[PDB]
Amino acid sequence: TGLAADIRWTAYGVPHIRAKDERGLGYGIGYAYARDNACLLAEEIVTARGERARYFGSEGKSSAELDNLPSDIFYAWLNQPEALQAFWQAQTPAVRQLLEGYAAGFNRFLREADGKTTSCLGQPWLRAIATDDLLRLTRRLLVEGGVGQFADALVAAAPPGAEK
Amino acid sequence: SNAIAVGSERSADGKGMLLANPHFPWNGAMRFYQMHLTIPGRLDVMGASLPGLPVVNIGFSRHLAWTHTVDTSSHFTLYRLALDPKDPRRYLVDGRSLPLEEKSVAIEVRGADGKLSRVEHKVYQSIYGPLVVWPGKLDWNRSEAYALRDANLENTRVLQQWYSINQASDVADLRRRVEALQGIPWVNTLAADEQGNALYMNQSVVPYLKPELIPACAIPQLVAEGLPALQGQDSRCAWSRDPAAAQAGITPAAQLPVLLRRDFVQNSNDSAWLTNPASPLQGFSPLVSQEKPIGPRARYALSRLQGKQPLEAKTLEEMVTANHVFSADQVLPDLLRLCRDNQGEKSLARACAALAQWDRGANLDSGSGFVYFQRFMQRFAELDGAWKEPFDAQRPLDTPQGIALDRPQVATQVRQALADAAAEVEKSGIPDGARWGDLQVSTRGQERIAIPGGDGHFGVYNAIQSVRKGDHLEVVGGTSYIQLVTFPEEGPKARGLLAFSQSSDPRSPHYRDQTELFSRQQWQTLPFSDRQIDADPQLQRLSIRE
Ligand SMILES: *C(=O)CCCCCCCCCCC
Repeated sequence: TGLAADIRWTAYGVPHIRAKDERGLGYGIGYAYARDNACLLAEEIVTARGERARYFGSEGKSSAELDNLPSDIFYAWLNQPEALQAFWQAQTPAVRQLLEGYAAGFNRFLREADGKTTSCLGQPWLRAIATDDLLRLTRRLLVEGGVGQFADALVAAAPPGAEK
Repeated sequence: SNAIAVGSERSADGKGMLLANPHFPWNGAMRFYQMHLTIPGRLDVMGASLPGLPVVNIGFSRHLAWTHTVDTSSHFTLYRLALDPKDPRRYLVDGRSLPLEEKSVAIEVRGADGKLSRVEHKVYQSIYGPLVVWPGKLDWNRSEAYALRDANLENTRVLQQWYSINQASDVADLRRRVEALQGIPWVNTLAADEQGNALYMNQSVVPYLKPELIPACAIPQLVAEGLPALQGQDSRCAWSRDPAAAQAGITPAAQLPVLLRRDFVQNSNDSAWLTNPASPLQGFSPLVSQEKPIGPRARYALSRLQGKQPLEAKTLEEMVTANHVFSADQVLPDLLRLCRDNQGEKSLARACAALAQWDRGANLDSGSGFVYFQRFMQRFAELDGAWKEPFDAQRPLDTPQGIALDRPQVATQVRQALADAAAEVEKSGIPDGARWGDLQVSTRGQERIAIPGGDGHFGVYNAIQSVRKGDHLEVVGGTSYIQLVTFPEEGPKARGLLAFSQSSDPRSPHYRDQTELFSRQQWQTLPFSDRQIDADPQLQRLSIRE
């Protein structure tokens, strides 16, 4: 609460968000983004939470084309509660507020969604999001130029047995 | 990705100008999204962003436009461990045996029966970070293993960094804000302002090693292969600490390439080296920037940018919309000579006719010559010493060039390559008189939309990556958010499109509306001012609170 935004859309569904503060600004963004892309974000959050196998089984892949289980292992490792906590604690008040508004705005659209622009309505994985979920997505993007390109390699790393 | 910033000395209006042409996935966690953000009085910025981020990643404001391209700098180092001879779960630092740490994660797995099973997996970690295995290259045996230290794992500044960029006024202010925070993970930054400054920054998070440490700390055979690999059995090979760096172990901003000019700067995913050939960037850490031959996209851009003629907005737009396959400029003249030299060759007839009739483009109406050329180039790439003029460091913009047809061995192998390419193309099921746009599409529901452009590796500035799916090539990545910004008196003028449209959901009115426009290459106004926004006959408004 203390969340308010003015949204204007121009041609092609481009939102112009006006607010008095970062919380309000994030509120507008999350709402507008959800209108166009609720299902995409929900799916990528599942990925970044390491929950693909839970909802979809081991036979599928993420949108990055990694197998569900290896992907889950990587993201469970990457997005451990202590890593998320330390990351959050290093955030400025303004960024915390952007994130808090975004989650609230996204979740507002979810409460109201009737399927007009949302194809995954009723799916168990389409759920309210938290700021931690946005941290999960951020850290996923952060490692794209580093350990992210070695996700399969990390999962494959095991010590030798008794071999010659 | 491509980026071009033009300054007062080269722009037609004497002001700044920026072309932003990022190449990114058409789906998933890196699908660009347009938005305009305003906190009246202190924030007013428009562009596009990645999913989940409440900041603008590439955009513009009243006096500034900026963009990014993936850099060639390293953002991690591998460490080769020397294993304890008595225990492959221990590793040596300065001859001392250290234990690996074992961290278990537990994952729930939905089975065939629909019920959940718990799977436990052990992640081994060293002081450097987690162990990684590439079977056949980076093994974990009884002698060695490899750990990976990612510099961006400690970069907690990334979101603040873009929020700060969003607040930047001009090029000098942008440079201060980026250099101060060093929050950018793995991209170059290019920008132009109203004053006509053109800025390039290779300013990101990069592992720091003092110059004198590299020779001894590198793994020679791996660095030779472009992997940032260090000796993990020597504590002196830990990333260097410098108090000026915003993060311990990363490179200080003063040691990273920056070029501030009033003519132009460009980047198409090569190193900082030839951002502007008039002022080469050199003498940086191998982990930062090296003098490697540029790719055909940068070579194409420089061939249009070099010189004394003023650059118009139209010029920069057409560099994208021309869909010129610049790799043809180096190869096709001699290939056609080869064709004319082999007119008796039945197996060459269709290929040679198609190549001779080809407009050297990746336009919708471009002939099947493009497809023949693509398959030839994939085989040409694997031939040894086939260039008439191989890469020349003294002539880095004009080499390599031509086919060494005067060498019989080369002539034989090039003709064979064309024969094999021809067979592969004809073995396909591409109907008679099919154009490139008949093949490369983006599926939308049950429908398809023809997509112009082609692979960046063939020097098409409008880079489009596609994969074979049934009877077509399905677009997966490439040209995405397009932004061309100028600064006339009334306020910034932004022109572009989001190629794949705002929404990934088939139910949305904005699922394919801009994709129809991208197909026809009809860029549109990106409205930024209240006057521009109010003038839009489609304008809709909602105020929300809780
Ligand atoms: C061309 O190389 C594409 C460049 C993509 C720019 C994305 C901006 C980086 C944002 C990272 C967020 C953590």
